[PDB]
Amino acid sequence: DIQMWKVSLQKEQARYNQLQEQRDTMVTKLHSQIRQLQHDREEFYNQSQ
Amino acid sequence: ELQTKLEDCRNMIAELRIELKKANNKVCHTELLLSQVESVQQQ
Repeated sequence: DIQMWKVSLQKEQARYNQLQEQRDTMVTKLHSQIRQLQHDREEFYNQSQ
Repeated sequence: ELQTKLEDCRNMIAELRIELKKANNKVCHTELLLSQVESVQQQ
C-alpha cells in the first residue's frame, strides 16, 4: 500500500503537471486575444480616428 | 469607422462640392451686381 500511494501520487502529480501544458496553452490563447486586442485598438486609432 | 467614413463621404463628396457650386452662384450674383450697377422732388 505504501508502494500504491507512491504510484498514486506519481500519477496524480503527472495529471497536475499536464496542467503545465495547459498553462502554456492558455498563455498562448492570452497572447492571441490580448495581442489582437492591442493590434485592433491601434489600427482602430490609426484609421477611424 | 463606418460612421466616420460615411459622414466624411457625405461632407467631402456632397457638402463640399455643393458649396463649391454655391461659390459659383456667389460669383454669378456678384456679376449680376457688377453689371447692374436729381432733387426735382423739392421743386
